[PDB]
Amino acid sequence: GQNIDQPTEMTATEGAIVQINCTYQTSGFNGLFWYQQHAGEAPTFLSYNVLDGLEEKGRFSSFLSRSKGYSYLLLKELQMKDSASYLCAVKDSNYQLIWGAGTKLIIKPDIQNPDPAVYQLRDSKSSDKSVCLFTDFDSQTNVSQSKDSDVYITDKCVLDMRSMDFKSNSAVAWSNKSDFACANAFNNSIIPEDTFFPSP
Amino acid sequence: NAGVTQTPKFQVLKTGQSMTLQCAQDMNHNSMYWYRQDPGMGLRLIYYSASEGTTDKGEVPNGYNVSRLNKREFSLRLESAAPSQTSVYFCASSVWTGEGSGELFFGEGSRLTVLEDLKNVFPPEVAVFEPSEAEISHTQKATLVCLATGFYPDHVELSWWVNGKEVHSGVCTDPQPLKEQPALNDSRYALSSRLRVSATFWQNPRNHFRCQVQFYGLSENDEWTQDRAKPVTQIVSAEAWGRA
Amino acid sequence: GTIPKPTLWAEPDSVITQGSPVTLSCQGSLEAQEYRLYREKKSASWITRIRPELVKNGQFHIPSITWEHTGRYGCQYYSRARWSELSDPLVLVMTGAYPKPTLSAQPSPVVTSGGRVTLQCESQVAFGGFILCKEHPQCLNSQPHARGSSRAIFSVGPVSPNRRWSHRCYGYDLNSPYVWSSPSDLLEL
Amino acid sequence: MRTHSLRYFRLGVSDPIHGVPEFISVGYVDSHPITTYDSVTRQKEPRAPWMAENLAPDHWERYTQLLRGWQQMFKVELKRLQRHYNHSGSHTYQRMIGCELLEDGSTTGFLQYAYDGQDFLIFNKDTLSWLAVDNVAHTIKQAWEANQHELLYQKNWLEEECIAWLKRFLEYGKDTLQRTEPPLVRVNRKETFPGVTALFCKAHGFYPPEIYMTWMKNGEEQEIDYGDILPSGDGTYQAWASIELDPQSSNLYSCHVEHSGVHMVLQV
Amino acid sequence: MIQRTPKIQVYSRHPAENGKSNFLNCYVSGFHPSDIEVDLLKNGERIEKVEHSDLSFSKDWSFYLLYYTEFTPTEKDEYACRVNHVTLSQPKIVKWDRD
Ligand SMILES: [Cl-]
Repeated sequence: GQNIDQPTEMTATEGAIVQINCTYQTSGFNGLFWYQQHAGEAPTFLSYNVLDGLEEKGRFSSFLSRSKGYSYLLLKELQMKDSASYLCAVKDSNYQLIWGAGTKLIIKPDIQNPDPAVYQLRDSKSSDKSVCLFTDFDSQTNVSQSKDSDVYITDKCVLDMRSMDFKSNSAVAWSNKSDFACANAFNNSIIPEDTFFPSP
Repeated sequence: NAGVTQTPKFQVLKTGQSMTLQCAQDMNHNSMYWYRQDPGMGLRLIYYSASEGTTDKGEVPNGYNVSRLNKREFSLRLESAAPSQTSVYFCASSVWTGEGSGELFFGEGSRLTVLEDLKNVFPPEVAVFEPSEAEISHTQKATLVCLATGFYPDHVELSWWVNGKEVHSGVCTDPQPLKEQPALNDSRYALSSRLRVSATFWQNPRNHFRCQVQFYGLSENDEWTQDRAKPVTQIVSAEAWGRA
Repeated sequence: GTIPKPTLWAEPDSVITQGSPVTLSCQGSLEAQEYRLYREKKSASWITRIRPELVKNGQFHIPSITWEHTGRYGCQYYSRARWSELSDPLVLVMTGAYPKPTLSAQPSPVVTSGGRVTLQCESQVAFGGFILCKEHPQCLNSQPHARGSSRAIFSVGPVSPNRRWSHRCYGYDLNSPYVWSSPSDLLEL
Repeated sequence: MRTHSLRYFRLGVSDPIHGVPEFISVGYVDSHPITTYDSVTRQKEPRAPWMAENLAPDHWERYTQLLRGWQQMFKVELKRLQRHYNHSGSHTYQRMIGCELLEDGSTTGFLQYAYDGQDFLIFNKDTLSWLAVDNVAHTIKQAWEANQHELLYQKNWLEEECIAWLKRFLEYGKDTLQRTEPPLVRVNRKETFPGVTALFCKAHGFYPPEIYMTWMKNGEEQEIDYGDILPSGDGTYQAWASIELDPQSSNLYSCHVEHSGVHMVLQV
Repeated sequence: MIQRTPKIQVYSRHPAENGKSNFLNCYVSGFHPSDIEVDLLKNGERIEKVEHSDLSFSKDWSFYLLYYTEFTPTEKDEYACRVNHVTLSQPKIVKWDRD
């Protein structure tokens, strides 16, 4: 029946340009919508196209081709806040709204001064586990889950110390086992060569 | 204008229970909608009210009912909950349903989790981990890490607090938690967050750091009849002082 | 001038209010034996309904005038083995069919001695034409508009202060040109 | 294929006399009603058999819901207009949208509003503007033109969506809409007035109702008295055209009838 | 505002032959506003078996209707159409001219 196709997920680096395509096959056409939906929040309206052409409001652009049943949302000068899911919706001949599954846009930070290292944080005696911190690596490093079922590793996260103008990627690994050490924690992931490690 | 406000923000129900979702907008809109959002698929319309005195079924109306109380209020009702109705319910309002270029205005969203037995509900356990001396000596920065573990369902809000006030700079929290036992369908979750400050700021024994998570569980009215404490909506915290 | 041409007159008048009576009189010679009455462009069904004794002396009476009776009328009489030539046409008009329009002077109701003035006849009903009569009377029609019009303007000639200038206006449909509305209120200058 | 048209009307009457609906909306393909809806039934239903057979119950349920809101919309706009005009009592609000598929493949589109039987707002899909009749209309014009995306949506609907519906409805009832029944033309004469003979060219039993019949002396076109194209009630139409004969004139007259691209001449 | 007086045309579907069944049409068109009252008359009396079309619209915002009923024309019977509208001071009657 009625169909709308978005890419499931797209990744780009901040300051660059991303283009999210949306193709639709619907019974009639009364306009195409773009919605931004941040993680765990409400979709908000972005743009609307019903005639062929390119509409641009700020850093965001929306193009429509009714002949090809094709649209894209263009984001220029990417910022970390632009990281969200983007919803494509089309109104059919009966003014019904057909929704795409959405495109999860992921913005990688432009790590300017990388310093890859793995640290071990001190427990506050409330828990039995101890955590390892992998941080200060550039966006080209990926973090993969461990092959150990009782070892927990989160995906990479990017924090911003706004006053210092400083962003840094980071990932946390923790486990309750006694053999768990930060030297053997992130072995499943491809770690850069100059990855600093603690002395003791 | 206040936009579109819907209640409740979070809710957990037993399979047999009933519950009503409320929605109201002060923008003098004539259209009202009830969507449900599920992973891997677009928004599905449950019911809609094209005008003040009419409603109609949407795409997936089974198990739901609505009542356009007036032009200002739209309510979604479930008389017998179901595990399939575990979803995120969004309320939207448009100026008019007929006009084509009109956009939607969404509410904050309501997270519903329907369980066969409420015995799977657990509040999180929070623990703070102080920065490593290697990082402080290498980077002249200190990264505190907070771990909220062992909670169910996925109804948590992690916030960072420094000297009484909430902080957002230098904070990163996982967008989604991890299943502690990924094989099981009733696996409990574990969330992580980190707060980074300068070396001088952490080494000041005057600065207080508190990690706070807001768990949404049962209500005080809910029957429990279990040995452990009732997993109600609560705040579990853990703190740490500066260390020189 | 061959046979004596007959006369065709309407009593009390050829402009009758809707529902009021009127009598059409065809007058030939004293030798006149029988008469004929015709209406222009469409045969009238009421001439057949008139009794033959009343046709003698050429009298065609209408108790209550309606839309069917309006139009141009001509008659002829039979005398000495010949039918006469047609009389001069008689125009029978019915009024009071639509609500009365409004008559007014666009510049001012007072007109200087020796000057002209314009009059506006206005109506809620879109009329195909408008008529303006001075109060025996002679009326001038306005430019017909098939789309209809709510207004019409007339340039009144230089008024004389010795006599008085009194005017009424009617509105009519283009498909019923001999059926007029109720007369507008008599406006003086 | 000849010229076809799709039309949707809306009639709003404030303070209606008991029995008259406050809102009425009827759709048309050419001269045939296809849909209907009023404030009394509160349901949109087909007005032609070939419309009910081809349109699922989904179509009628969806548009019953849509027009209930449009009925509400029409009420507040008319109430707003009477407020601006400081008008009391009963007044009418009208709207007509539609398109035409010309014979040469060209298309047209229109969207107009009316208040108390007068042109109020006319849409121009080329210049993306509303033509306002007076100051209160101009107030509505500025508000509607502030919503630029709405004008675009209406332009797209007029040029693309409307024509899509028109071709679709033509196929549903092509046996009725695309058929041709040629006229039965007969010329007769009668003496209306003494010394006046009139020629009558009468045509009947033809469909579509579009027909033009003129009289022509020799090769030239006097004044010709025309009759309206009236519906006969059985699906066909009738019309006529007459002239006044000059008896002393030795000229020859001929009735010309054109219908569905077929010219016809009846000499006398 | 603007008001348009109704155009009333009375005619038969087919050419009238006495004794042969036919239909009597009264086509009221081009009037505004929409409230109107139409009746078919047989020798002055109202015919109740009359059925009409629905109210129809025009590009010029006027309205039109078609009132019709089945009848058998005779030389003795007189048929007419009676229409009342806000633009009419009295109801208007249009007799059926058979020829
Ligand atoms: Cl605190």
